[PDB]
Amino acid sequence: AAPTLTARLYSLLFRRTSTFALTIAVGALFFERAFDQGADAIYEHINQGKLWKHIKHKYENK
Amino acid sequence: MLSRFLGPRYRELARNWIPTASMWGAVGAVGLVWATDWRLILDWVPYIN
Amino acid sequence: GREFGHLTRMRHVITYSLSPFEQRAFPHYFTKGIPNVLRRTRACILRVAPPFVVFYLVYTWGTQEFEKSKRKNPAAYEN
Amino acid sequence: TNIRKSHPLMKIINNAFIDLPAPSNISSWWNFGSLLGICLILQILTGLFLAMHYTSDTTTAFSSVTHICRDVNYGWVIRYLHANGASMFFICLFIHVGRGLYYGSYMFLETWNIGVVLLFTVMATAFMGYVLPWGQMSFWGATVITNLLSAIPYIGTDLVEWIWGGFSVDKATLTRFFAFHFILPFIITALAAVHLLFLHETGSNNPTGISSDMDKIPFHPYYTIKDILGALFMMLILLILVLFSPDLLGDPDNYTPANPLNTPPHIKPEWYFLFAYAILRSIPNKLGGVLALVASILILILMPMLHTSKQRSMMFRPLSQCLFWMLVADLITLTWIGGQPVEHPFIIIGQLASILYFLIILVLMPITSIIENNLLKW
Amino acid sequence: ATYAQALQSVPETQVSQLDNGLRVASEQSSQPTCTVGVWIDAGSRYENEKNNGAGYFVEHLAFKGTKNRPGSALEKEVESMGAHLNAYSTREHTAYYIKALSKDLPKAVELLADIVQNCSLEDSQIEKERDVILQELQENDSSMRDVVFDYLHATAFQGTPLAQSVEGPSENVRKLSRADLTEYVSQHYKAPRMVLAAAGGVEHRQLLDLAQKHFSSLSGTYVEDAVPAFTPCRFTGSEIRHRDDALPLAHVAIAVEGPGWANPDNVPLQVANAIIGHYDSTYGGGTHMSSTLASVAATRKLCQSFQTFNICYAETGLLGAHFVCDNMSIDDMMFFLQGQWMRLCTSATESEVVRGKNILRNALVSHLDGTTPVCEDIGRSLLTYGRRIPLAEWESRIAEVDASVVREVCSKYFYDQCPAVAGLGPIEQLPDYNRIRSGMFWLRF
Amino acid sequence: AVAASSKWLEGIRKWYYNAAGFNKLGLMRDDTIYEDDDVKEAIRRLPENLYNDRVFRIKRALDLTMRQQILPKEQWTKYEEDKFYLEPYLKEVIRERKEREEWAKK
Ligand code: HEM
Ligand code: HEM
Ligand SMILES: COC(=O)N(OC)c1ccccc1COc1ccn(-c2ccc(Cl)cc2)n1
Repeated sequence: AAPTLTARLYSLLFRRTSTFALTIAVGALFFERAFDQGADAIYEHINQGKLWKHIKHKYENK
Repeated sequence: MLSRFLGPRYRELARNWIPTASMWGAVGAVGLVWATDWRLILDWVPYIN
Repeated sequence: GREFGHLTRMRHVITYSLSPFEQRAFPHYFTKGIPNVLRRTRACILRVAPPFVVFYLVYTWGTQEFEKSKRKNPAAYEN
Repeated sequence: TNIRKSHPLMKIINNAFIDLPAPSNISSWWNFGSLLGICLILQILTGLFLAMHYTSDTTTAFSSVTHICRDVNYGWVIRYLHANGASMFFICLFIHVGRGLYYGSYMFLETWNIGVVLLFTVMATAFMGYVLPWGQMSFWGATVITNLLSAIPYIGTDLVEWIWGGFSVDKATLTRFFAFHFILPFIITALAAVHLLFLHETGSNNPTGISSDMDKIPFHPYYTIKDILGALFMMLILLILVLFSPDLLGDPDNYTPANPLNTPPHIKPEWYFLFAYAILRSIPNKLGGVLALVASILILILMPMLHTSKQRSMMFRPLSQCLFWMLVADLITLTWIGGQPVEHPFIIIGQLASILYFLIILVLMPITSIIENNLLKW
Repeated sequence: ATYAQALQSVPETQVSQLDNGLRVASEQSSQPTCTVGVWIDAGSRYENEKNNGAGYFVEHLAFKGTKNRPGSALEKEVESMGAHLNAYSTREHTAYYIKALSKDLPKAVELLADIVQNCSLEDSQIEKERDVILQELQENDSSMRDVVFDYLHATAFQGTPLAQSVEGPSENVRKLSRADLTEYVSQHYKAPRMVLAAAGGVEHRQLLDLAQKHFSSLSGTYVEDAVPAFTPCRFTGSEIRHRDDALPLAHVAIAVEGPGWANPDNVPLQVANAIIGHYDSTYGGGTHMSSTLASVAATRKLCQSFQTFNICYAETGLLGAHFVCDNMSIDDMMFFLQGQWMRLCTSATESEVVRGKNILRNALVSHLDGTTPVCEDIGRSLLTYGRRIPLAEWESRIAEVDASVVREVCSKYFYDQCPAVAGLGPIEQLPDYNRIRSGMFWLRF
Repeated sequence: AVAASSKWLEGIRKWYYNAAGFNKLGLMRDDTIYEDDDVKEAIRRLPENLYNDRVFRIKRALDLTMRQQILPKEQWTKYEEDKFYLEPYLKEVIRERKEREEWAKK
């Protein structure tokens, strides 16, 4: 009866609910700068060649 | 006359409670800079720039 | 839970009262009141008043030494 | 079947004002709590008028206030009701705190601690109302706060820039001072209902310091007619200062407009801040001076811990009564020194009186209660 | 002269075995009386749904007449020498035993061998023992403590043999035939499942030769002799609520899953339950007592009684508490009890553990006082541990418990676990299961 | 505990008793104590005749203060007639609190 990989770190960090009181602060990363994969790479792909920083090399260093 | 801290049995008062707080005096250096827009710990790691 | 029937325990005490319409609203006013407000003044005068006397002496020394440090110069005003 | 004992809204009023048990020997010093509730309501129905006709900018603030005394109908009476009504609030607040200090009312711990919060909130509100008319006293009084507020070693330089509207003296300075002044009087009204809910758990203290559960009377009609008479005597004093000398409590130099034009002949706030301005001015360090400003009001929270007498009040303590009136005469000295220029006799006096204010509360009062304990053979 | 020296001078237990597998054990203690009995691995956890009232029906007919001594002739022989007969049945054990004079030992062993081997299950004593058992079930319904512990087993072990009751349902009692009782004895009253124990004025050599004279015709290995299969039983977090407002007081039992018999965690879990304690309203200690839950319930008049238990089976068990209170006090008793469990998972001090170790030492030696509790401890320790654990070995296990051990074992069994709850009576103020389950973890640690 | 100031320090004690004025309201010294939790347990342990005497003396003094009046000088409480009726009951309540506190740390 080998279990699955849901014993994540339950015996390591999550038992004594020390994590739960401060996940607004401590467990808070991986979801602003790791989501450069998110909206900005999607939004500029639907609007390729239409934003200002696409038509930009045409009008500096002239 | 606040000598309730001074006792020979409740010296283990602080030994069951500080293993919670191994990071809890520095969570302001982990968690508040998530919203300060400073660079306090943002030079420590190449994780974030 | 602080209502009138539940406050404290009391035994052997009698009170007598008169109606307000049966008495005069102003009894002895200057016969009793003037000797009463004078011994109340005597009982508290040695506790309240001596601090405010020391404020008066510091105030007079502080405004008079302010002027003769400034432009009041009779005799220290030579070559 | 008595409707004032069974209706859900009427029975709250009955337990609070009508059938409430009250001590029978309560003095006139217990009148000033309902007087503070009259002064707070009056400052709300008069601040309605002023914020209606108002514009807060660096170019028009000084003229927006002069428009009301001449052009706006019934504006001279309502403006000076508001400027003298705030002086009335502060005299009814210092009597109120000195009562509870004298009779040991701070032993009601939760009621006393909400009171210290109420003393901070009205002090910060009135500071952000004297900066609104924009005269010489408004400018130079605000620009000595930020010298000690930028002295905070880490966050202070971005703190003052966030509250100045964004740079310095500009149009939007008086959009954050005015915002912090419209809304702070309503946190006071909610903090006052909580303040009375904690007092209702024990009832009132009395001048003897002894519990009075064998001698209670109803609140109506004995103290409802006594609080109405005391409020009528307060309206007589307030309307005399408005209709016969409306500029007695004030400074003429705040009629000279605000500009960095020239340094003023003096710098002084209103009378109820002169004790606090005298303390910080006698410290030649902009960090030591901002610490002793907050330590002059938050020292009231240590009064339950510093109590060493076996009795509660000061009615039977003659040696402690002498020290209480030395403290009142020490606050009169600081109010006088804080309106004087910084010269030779007013620096040695203004800094020894700053020391004696802390020496009485912390050291002299706990030792004297112990000496009186030994003289009564306990 | 010392408590340590007195544990060395306790007489030891001697164990032997016959050719059929029957074990024989004794402790000699130089007194004119004795207690001898037979302990069997049989019980309601070995029954299925078709014969759940079979072992309790057989205990009733055990003293009603055998082949050699029919009817009341067995009862006349025990009474005429001044001896006593007794029996019981749990979920895993069954015992019959005799208290007699120590010179009546050969007659006592002879009667015991005739009871377990040659008991007549005659068809007229059946159909008149049904009505005695059916009336005894209606008497059991008036005992609120027995009903609420039957509810706790039925909800903690829902679809297993360990959830059944010893007595069995009333429809089984009406229909158990003579054939079902003869199959129960042939399958379960077997010689490697039996222990013959004795304590008092007994010599071990005399009991061994009496066992060869009367018990040697027991079948050693059996027809086809298949291994008795042991299906384990799982624990389920759940609850059962029986609402009856006409009863004057309310009964509540709550437990988590505990360790088995041979688990070494049992000793520090009994030091922990001795710190919580027990209370009753006829106690004289009251508000001064060392247990926090006892001192609170005496000051505020919160309950009539409470107790903590440690029930063990071969592989699992129940670890919890039971209390009785009025309809306005259920929410406060559950709040204070759960706060004492969480205060031992964390925060347990060394001075509490010293008191709880002294309580367990006193309760172990107070049980073994007299020939009947010593003989019962011999008979059920050989079925449970395979040996008798002496008092010197119990003391060396107790002496290695300290405050950090109690914190580790209580956190393993209590912290963030699903309990089983049973409630009976005026229980409208018994809290919701979500609010009970949230009481098994803290905010801080 | 000085034998040379045995009478002198009793003059300052008698002076302070008259400067404080609970004797002008007809009160004893133990009437004026602040009622914390140890004092409230000592009042509950008083015999029934000493409890009823204390309740009336406090009510008569609260009624005098309402009127801003004092008693005639022949009805004032004398210095060498003041009975410390509460002091034996209060020393025992405090000794029991200090026993439960050494036990909780040892
Ligand atoms: C907006 C400010 C305030 C309001 C509206 C207010 C209101 C009241 C009222 C109505 C009472 C009851 C009647 C009375 O005894 O006067 C009271 C009592 C009391 N107040 Fe205030 N108060 C305020 C500020 C303060 C402050 C600043 C303090 C102390 C630092 C304080 C501490 C107390 C205490 C201790 C009592 C009980 C006194 C006693 O019964 O002897 N309050 N307050
Ligand atoms: C605790 C209550 C209050 C206090 C202590 C207070 C205090 C003051 C002070 C000292 C001034 C300066 C007057 C002058 O220097 O001429 C003022 C004016 C002003 N107040 Fe208030 N006030 C209170 C309530 C309010 C309220 C409720 C409002 C808004 C609804 C308000 C808004 C204003 C405005 C806009 C001014 C500027 C108008 C003027 O200067 O005449 N204030 N107040
Ligand atoms: C009516 O307004 C004035 O008197 N103001 O401010 C415009 C003024 C005008 C000129 C000079 C100085 C001031 C202010 O002087 C002080 C001294 C202490 N506080 C203070 C303020 C808030 C708090 Cl919480 C605590 C203490 N203020």
